[PDB]
Amino acid sequence: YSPVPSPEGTKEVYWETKAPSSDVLGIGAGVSSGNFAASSVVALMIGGFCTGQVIPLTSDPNPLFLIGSFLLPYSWALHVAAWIQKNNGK
Amino acid sequence: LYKDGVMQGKGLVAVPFALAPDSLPADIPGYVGFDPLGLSTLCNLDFLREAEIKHGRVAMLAVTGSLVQDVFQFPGVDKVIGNAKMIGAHDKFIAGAHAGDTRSFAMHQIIFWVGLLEVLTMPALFETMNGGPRQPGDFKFDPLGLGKGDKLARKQLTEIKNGRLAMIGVGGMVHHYLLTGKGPLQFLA
Amino acid sequence: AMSDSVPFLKQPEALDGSMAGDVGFDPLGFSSIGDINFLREAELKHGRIAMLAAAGSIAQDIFTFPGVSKVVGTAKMTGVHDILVKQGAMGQLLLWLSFLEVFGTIALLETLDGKRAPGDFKFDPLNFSKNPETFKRYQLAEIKNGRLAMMGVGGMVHGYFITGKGPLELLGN
Ligand code: CLA
Ligand code: CLA
Ligand code: CLA
Ligand SMILES: CC1=C(C#C/C(C)=C/C=C/C(C)=C/C=C/C=C(C)/C=C/C=C(\C)C#CC2=C(C)C[C@@H](O)CC2(C)C)C(C)(C)C[C@H](O)C1
Ligand SMILES: CC1=C(C#C/C(C)=C/C=C/C(C)=C/C=C/C=C(C)/C=C/C=C(\C)C#CC2=C(C)C[C@@H](O)CC2(C)C)C(C)(C)C[C@H](O)C1
Ligand SMILES: CC1=C(C#C/C(C)=C/C=C\C(C)=C\C=C/C=C(C)/C=C/C=C(\C)C#CC2=C(C)C[C@@H](O)CC2(C)C)C(C)(C)C[C@H](O)C1
Ligand SMILES: CC1=C(C#C/C(C)=C/C=C/C(C)=C/C=C/C=C(C)/C=C/C=C(C)/C=C/C2=C(C)CCCC2(C)C)C(C)(C)C[C@H](O)C1
Repeated sequence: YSPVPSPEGTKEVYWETKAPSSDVLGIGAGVSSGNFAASSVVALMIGGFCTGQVIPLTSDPNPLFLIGSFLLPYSWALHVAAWIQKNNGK
Repeated sequence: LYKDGVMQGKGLVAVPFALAPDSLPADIPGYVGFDPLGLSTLCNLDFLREAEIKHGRVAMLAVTGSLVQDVFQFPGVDKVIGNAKMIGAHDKFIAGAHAGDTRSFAMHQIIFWVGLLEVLTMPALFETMNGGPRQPGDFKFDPLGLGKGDKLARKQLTEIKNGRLAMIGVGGMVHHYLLTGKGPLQFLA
Repeated sequence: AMSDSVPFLKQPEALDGSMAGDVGFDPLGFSSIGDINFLREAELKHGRIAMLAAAGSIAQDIFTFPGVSKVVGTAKMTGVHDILVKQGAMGQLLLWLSFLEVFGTIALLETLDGKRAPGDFKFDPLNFSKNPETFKRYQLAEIKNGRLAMMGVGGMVHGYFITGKGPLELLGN
């Protein structure tokens, strides 16, 4: 009815090809697939190590390992972005 | 290549009953014909060549350190390590780093700096595996400018060969340690 | 087109060479993620704060202000921070720097629209940028000394962590 507003810079990212366009990665649209895959492997290793350091959780956990544990769910989005950039010719 | 068709390259067959894959090309420095198990079909060729070169260069530094540490020890290493060498030394360094000794942190420093160099040189691998202008092993590292012309070609051959030779040597120098102890020159004599 | 600093690597796309100290050094590709103006404003802020921190570490080895020696005792470098958090110096400085950084937030918002150069606060009271070549030379010197002071502050503080002495107390023996 009335025009539905969107934030400035909103583009059409609907895709039916093998992979989405790189624009779905937002600020990471210019990162190569190799960099994404390497960062995903490194993020998995660091997140798993930090998590395994904090699995017997105490009342005084190390803040650094707590911060580093969040890289383990980050690595999933990283390998998805790696697949996207690899199938986008990047 | 250096003596192409004689020392390396076209025509040469290393194992006559197990031919190398036809996917394995003939313009890589060090191609003699030797891939009897067809292992070049299971990985990217750029990754394989650069892995061979890196394994070889690390082995070259390892043999020239394995002999020299038998010959020459730096001042004050005796206070930290003592009479140990090769596979022991690494361990006890970490053991000293596990003990609390704030002066035995050599392997942690080298793992830090070598890991930083590897992390920063990963995009060279990524651009080489995408058919970029960089060939495997080429970091453009020639400070003295000695291989600046055709002299490079010969050197490339010798590099890979010495790398392969070094790759064997360390293994002997390690497993010969693990049975007896001692070291390369203590085991020769 | 390969990068000049790292010759075996492709030149970064977001690095033109127009900025002071641009040698094309970005192996990890950080300039592709962030806006380059935001990154340069961050680099200049880190470098200027580190320049002041390096000069401060050297000066607080050299001499102390009147009365500070009773408040802090013999607890030089980062050891005073906690002590002066119990006192009111750190809170006062945090308040005034937070004021200045609110206005710096407005300046960064104007930088991100392409209407302000990164790190440009137009603060030249004693006129030194009187010539457009001295301006480029001073820009290169500012960015180089900022990076050098970043690593120097890192060295001074971590050496203080190991020894407890200070930047110039360490060189004293
Ligand atoms: C695979 C490589 C390697 C490894 C893992 C080690 C490991 C070790 N060495 Mg050893 N060493 C090496 C190579 C190596 N070395 C080489 C090549 C030499 C010279 C021929 C030496 C000479 C040497 C001495 C004299 C001593 C050790 C010692 C030690 C031990 C303590 C760490 C230390 O201070 O090292 C010190 C190592 C060095 C000073 C050598 C580094 C020289 C580098 C490799 C030059 C690289 C130049 C090249 C252009 C850089 C390219 C980088 C990039 C572009 C690829 C440790 C077990 C000490 C020890 O405990 O004795 C038992 C000791 O006293 N080493
Ligand atoms: C990152 C910067 C930084 C930080 C966090 C600190 C923090 C601290 N300093 Mg220190 N200091 C600094 C830089 C810094 N200083 C510089 C640059 C110098 C001079 C070379 C000094 C000289 C100094 C002395 C002599 C003493 C301290 C002391 C202290 C402590 C108590 C606060 C105080 O009285 O400061 C006093 C500091 C000053 C009055 C220096 C102010 C100089 C500023 C930076 C000039 C900026 C002008 C600039 C052009 C304006 C731009 C505005 C805008 C455009 C950005 C505190 C931990 C005291 C202490 O506890 O010692 C153990 C003390 O006695 N400082
Ligand atoms: C290496 C030092 C250095 C240099 C060369 C520059 C250079 C520049 N700055 Mg800059 N700046 C610096 C440090 C520096 N800055 C620091 C630390 C801060 C934080 C306070 C700032 C904050 C700042 C702002 C906010 C602005 C600039 C601007 C400028 C540009 C205008 C020209 C000008 O005034 O510079 C000439 C500068 C010099 C000749 C440097 C003087 C060096 C002094 C005299 C020595 C300091 C001695 C120290 C205090 C005593 C140490 C004590 C000891 C015991 C340790 C120019 C590119 C402006 C700009 O880009 O737009 C026009 C601008 O808006 N700068
Ligand atoms: C660009 C390039 C990268 C590169 C990189 C490099 C590695 C970037 C890393 C940089 C580091 C060095 C940044 C340093 C900031 C220093 C300041 C902020 C600390 C100031 C001290 C504070 C204010 C203080 C204190 C003060 C108070 C509290 C107490 C006082 O008693 C003492 C004192 C006065 C000192 C890499 C290699 C990753 C690759 C990538 O592809 C691109
Ligand atoms: C622009 C503005 C101007 C203003 C201005 C400001 C005041 C300009 C001043 C900028 C000053 C603060 C420059 C500070 C540089 C610090 C250097 C790079 C570092 C040394 C660290 C390294 C070497 C080290 C360390 C080392 C290791 C780690 C540990 C130690 O054991 C030893 C050691 C110490 C050797 C003014 C007002 C004049 C007018 C102008 O119109 C506008
Ligand atoms: C004969 C022949 C041929 C051939 C050939 C072949 C097949 C060659 C075979 C070579 C072999 C079998 C090498 C084996 C291992 C060598 C290694 C791992 C090297 C270094 C190990 C290290 C440093 C270690 C370590 C360690 C460290 C540091 C840390 C410690 O905490 C643990 C540990 C002890 C593990 C050809 C091709 C010419 C054909 C011909 O017709 C017949
Ligand atoms: C105030 C306060 C505190 C504090 C604090 C402070 C002031 C902390 C400051 C920390 C800073 C400024 C750290 C900087 C670290 C820099 C590093 C590791 C650089 C590495 C460079 C590398 C590896 C390589 C460089 C390089 C080399 C050689 C080869 C490659 C190229 C290049 C990049 C040039 C606490 C936390 C203690 C608490 C206290 O209660 C209050």
